[PDB]
Amino acid sequence: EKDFLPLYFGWFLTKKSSETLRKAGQVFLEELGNHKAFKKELRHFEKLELVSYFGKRPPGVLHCTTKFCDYGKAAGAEEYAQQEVVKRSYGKAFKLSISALFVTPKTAGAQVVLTDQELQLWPSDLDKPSASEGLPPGSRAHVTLGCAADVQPVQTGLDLLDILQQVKGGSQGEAVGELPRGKLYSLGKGRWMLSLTKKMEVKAIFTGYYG
Ligand SMILES: Nc1ncnc2c1ncn2[C@@H]1O[C@H](CO)[C@@H](O)[C@H]1OP(=O)(O)S
Ligand SMILES: [Cl-]
Repeated sequence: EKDFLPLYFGWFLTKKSSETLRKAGQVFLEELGNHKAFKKELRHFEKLELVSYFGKRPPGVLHCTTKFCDYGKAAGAEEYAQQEVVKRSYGKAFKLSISALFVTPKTAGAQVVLTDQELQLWPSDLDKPSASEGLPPGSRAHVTLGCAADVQPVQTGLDLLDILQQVKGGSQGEAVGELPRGKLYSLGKGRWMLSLTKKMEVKAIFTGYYG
């Protein structure tokens, strides 16, 4: 008999923070979908309700996933789960810093900027890691807000990596506009980023989800 691991580890936002971020995300999607610059790109295909477009949303509490384990069937699962830092941090409260919200034609999410301590909990063996894309470790860290109907797991992280590639190289450009919470950037190809004037800090508990 082998101990059967979680579906995935991550930081699970407290009820309060989760609700707070969920609303922020919804307002962002509502505001963005109504923004002149977005509609203009959109009509470059009327008005699209982004909340409906990104219809597959996390049903339970929002979270920032570290290692997907699939109960042990995922590669590197047992190795990740038996890490000292993971055991020590299990059930521990953290604050996750959210610096931006983004959308693409596939996903809507929040960019997480992990601390070095929290970075110790970040998987060392992701299938498509930041390092493979010239970005610092843990840059893929995120809270998914919503996904298009046929968008599979993990896409949100990949999408963030791609967006962070656009800002790194400089493709950020001038803000095309501004929403109450910050400056809005068009990265082209349906990619949009709201750079928060004030970083959002969410309380979350690091633990394992079993489904
Ligand atoms: N390879 C993967 N397969 C499934 N989920 C993954 C994988 N990698 C990371 N995840 C994450 O595990 C959670 C539940 O699936 C989700 O949060 C996945 O990432 P998300 O961007 O939120 S869709
Ligand atoms: Cl990464």
